[PDB]
Amino acid sequence: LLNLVLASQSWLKRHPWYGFGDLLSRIPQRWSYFSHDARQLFTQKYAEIVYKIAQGFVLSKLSSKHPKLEREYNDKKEKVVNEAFLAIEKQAFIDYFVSTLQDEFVDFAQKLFQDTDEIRSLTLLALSSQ
Amino acid sequence: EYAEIVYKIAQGFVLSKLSSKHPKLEREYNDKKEKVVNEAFLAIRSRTEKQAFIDYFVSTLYPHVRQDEFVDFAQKLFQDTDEIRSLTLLALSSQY
Amino acid sequence: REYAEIVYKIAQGFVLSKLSSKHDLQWSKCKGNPKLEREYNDKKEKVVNEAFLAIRSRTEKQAFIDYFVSTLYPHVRQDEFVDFAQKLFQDTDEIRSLTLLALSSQYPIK
Amino acid sequence: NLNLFATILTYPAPASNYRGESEENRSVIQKILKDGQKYAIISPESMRNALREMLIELGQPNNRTRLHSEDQLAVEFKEYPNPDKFADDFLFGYMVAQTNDAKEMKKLNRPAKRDSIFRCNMAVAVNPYKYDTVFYQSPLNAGDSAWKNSTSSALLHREVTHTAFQYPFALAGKDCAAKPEWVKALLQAIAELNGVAGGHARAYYEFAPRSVVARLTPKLVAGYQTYGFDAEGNWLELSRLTATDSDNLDLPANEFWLGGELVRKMDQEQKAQLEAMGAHLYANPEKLFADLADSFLGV
Amino acid sequence: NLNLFATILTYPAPASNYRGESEENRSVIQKILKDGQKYAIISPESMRNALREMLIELGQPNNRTRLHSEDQLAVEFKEYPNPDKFADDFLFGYMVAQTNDAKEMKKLNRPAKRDSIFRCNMAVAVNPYKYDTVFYQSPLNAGDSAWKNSTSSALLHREVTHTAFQYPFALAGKDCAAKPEWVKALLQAIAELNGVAGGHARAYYEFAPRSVVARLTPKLVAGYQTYGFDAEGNWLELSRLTATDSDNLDLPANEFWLGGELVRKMDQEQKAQLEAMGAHLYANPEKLFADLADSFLGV
Amino acid sequence: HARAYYEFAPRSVVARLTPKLVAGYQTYGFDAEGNWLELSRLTATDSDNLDLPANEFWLGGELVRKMDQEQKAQLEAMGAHLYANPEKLFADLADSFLGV
DNA sequence: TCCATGTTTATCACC
DNA sequence: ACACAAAATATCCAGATTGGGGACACGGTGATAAACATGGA
DNA sequence: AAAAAAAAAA
Repeated sequence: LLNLVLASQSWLKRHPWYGFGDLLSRIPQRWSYFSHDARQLFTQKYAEIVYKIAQGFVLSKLSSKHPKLEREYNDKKEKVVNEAFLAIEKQAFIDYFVSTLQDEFVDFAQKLFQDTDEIRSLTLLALSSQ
Repeated sequence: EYAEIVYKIAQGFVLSKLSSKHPKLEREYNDKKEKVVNEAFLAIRSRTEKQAFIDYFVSTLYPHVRQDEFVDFAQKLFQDTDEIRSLTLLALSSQY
Repeated sequence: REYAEIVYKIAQGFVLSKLSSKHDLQWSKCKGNPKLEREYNDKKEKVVNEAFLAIRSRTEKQAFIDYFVSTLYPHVRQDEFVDFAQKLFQDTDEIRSLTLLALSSQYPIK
Repeated sequence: NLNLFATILTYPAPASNYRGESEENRSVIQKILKDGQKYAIISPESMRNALREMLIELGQPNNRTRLHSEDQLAVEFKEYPNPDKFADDFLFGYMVAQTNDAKEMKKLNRPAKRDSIFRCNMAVAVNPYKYDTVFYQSPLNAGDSAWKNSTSSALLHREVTHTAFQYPFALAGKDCAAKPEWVKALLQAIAELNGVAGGHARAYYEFAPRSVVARLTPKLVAGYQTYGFDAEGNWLELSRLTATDSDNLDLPANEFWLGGELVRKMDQEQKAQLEAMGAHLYANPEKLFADLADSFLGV
Repeated sequence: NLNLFATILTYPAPASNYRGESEENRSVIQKILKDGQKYAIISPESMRNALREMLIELGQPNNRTRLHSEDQLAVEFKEYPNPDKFADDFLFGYMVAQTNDAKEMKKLNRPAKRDSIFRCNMAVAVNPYKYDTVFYQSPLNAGDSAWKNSTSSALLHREVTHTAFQYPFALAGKDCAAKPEWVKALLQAIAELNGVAGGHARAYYEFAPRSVVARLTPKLVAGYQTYGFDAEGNWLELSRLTATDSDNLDLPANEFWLGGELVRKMDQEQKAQLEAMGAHLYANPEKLFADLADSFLGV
Repeated sequence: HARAYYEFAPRSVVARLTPKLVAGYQTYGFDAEGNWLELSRLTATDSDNLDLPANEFWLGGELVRKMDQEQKAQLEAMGAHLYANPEKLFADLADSFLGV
């Protein structure tokens, strides 16, 4: 809201409200998936494809093997979301997920080789699975 | 440029490998290769962390056909190594 | 640099030398007929089989004696052998990794 | 008071310590690397467990007697950690991270504090390569048995390395009532140090020390390069002559204690030459530790 | 009248300053961003505390100590038994309130604020690190005895790295009140710096000096790259110290002192500095510090 | 504060101008300690070796003591481009300034 | 030119 | 010491299998101070 | 459930 209020006409498109917001809420307000996707756009500075990839991996895992999961879901992601914050192996879990799975497939190479994308981008959406 | 070239060439090796290998049959040929990547990935796993030495060892044992005027392709990858393993096994996913 | 391109050139020269040893270099004999093309191609895959023999040996060809066999085999046939000879001694270890890539060029096949 | 600290290395042999648990199809050993070379895989607390284990065979009281009954690994304890009632696992009455109160600080004035007087660090190998496997398999019974393990037969490979690796340690402590006997027992027990990194029925390994060196026992901490001797060769002779040289003219020195492996093979004339203060030379580490404990303890 | 300052480093070893406040499953140490890489940091407060502890050790009158018998961090001797008549290094501590011993005016005529004679700076590493390296494990509970009752069964891991690091420090010369026996003890204690870390039962890092450059002319600091990288052993200002006295005179080489490893690597240029006046090439840092203390306070 | 102290050590202190008002190089526009004066004004001085007065505007950067010492020594200008210690530089600059 | 005074209220909206 | 000749055809692995079970921290605290401006007799 | 080719000089 403060961001919108010569180069400030459409600056809200980027809306980089990740710097000051995340540092304060580290210790006190840490006490989930409500804010999981919030940092996704900041990491890049493409989304639905990763969601399907993660869903297929878990479905395949349970197929081969063939009420409190929400609390376990919140804790599991927090263990790796916090470590993803500090990063400001990452090619290992996606390696299995892709193996579980073509113009958009060509675009993966150009959207993954960037160091910034390697450091913090690809390791967010897949966490929603397990 | 580099990413597109390496994606095409990795697809080329995957296609050559599947051609070299050889209705529910289509599923089980698809099913068998689901684990061939798993056993291959462990084999490539046992290589130097830097993988600059290994990727050369990996592809020479890997059957090939052609990769578009070998001179140009090989000479580019010396300057920027330690990046080929980022997609060396993602290509076979699209083969199915 | 000049090193890599000369390595590729000598690899191509070795391929052509193997083709000449196998049969005549006149490829117009090979082309122009489906049967002639097929037999030339079959000779190409038997050369490819020899290439697989060389490659599978190359993995166990690093240190000393297999190194002698590899230096016996290359059939470099180069114009000015002084530079090519002297340039390969200094890089004792990495030449294996580059020459296996060069021997991957022994795959014209069909 | 006097403060001593020493360094050891072990004999070369194949070894394995599976610790990563990276996946099911493989086990990794690597812990830390230097200068682009993966070297070291020693956890500096497993040796503490080994010392706790071998204080029992020598006849000392214990509290943390590990048991394996429940599914999750667990340990038991005696009535309460008491540094004075008995050995207290070598004066290791530790902290209680709970607000249950009823602590002995209310009754016995125990401050929920320790008597550590023992320091160490993780071990470091001397060989980088770790990329070999054995490729064994686990079979499936499927033989009309009363229990099945996994209902599958699998192929999996381990990871091995052939390296001899060193170990530094320091004590820099002091004795109290009934303490000297316990510290003498600890010095006796540090010589053996078997069964490190848990049990191993397939990869036998021992921590028998060779070429042990102890430094600067009388005065305060002045040592340097605790990880000095490596590369399967002696290093503390040149360090001895280059810093705190045996000559008393320009570079003053202090009394040292040397192991047996270094003097087992080394110049015969050099032993006579290295006699300015007399120094201290021995052929077997056990006698050296006995004499060093006798001298340091003052009795 | 004669200001001084130096920079010191230490031997390589695994890191020790484990802050470990990140979360339950990790132990993250402090980091700094240098040229796009991450480097380890040790705050000056740790060194101040270590110097205070060593001033305690050497039987020097004191006005502050800890108790380690409270729920949270606390210090008692700092303010309880002291009228702030004479601090450790003449710090003459302060605190602001409505009144403080009748504003410490009538009873003891001293300024409300403090002095802060000593100066120090941050300690920074020399080479970066590569993410998590080491693993860990925790026991289940007290088991049979019901005193711990953590009910955790946890399994975590921490972070370690291998690096040697250096830091500078300074000291004014015009402060010469009650100097002859107070400050020289501190300068002597600068040579030890053993227990300055955030944990020693498993790390055991020692700040033993390896090389020192501790002199310039009687003026303010020239700032000749006070954070000299030392190139993991070398020194980048050999060219900026050769011209001891010539036409250019672009460097005062008559006021300098050199540490151990910078002289151990013998060279012809070492003899060139030796014949050059004021070099004073030494081998043992502790006797160098003693000589500096003798020639700076008495002389 | 005393701890973690920072000090301003002068280094590559370089600027001069004709008996006019401030202009020319904006006194800013420098990189991250890599090579700062060069892309700022050294190219302009080379292109204006006869337009901007290099006789009175002497060289810049103590780093010239380390790389490209000679080339900057002759092919730049014949002015007093001495750079050994900033102390003597300030001393003789003050002497020249007080001279006239 | 130069003599003086004042405050008083707790807490809330998401998957 | 002269001349001549220095190999040729078939073939370069086939199956079955790629781990299972338990656990991913416990408590205590999250600044403290100094730095006035206008009116009525 | 999808394929790609010929060559040298003191």
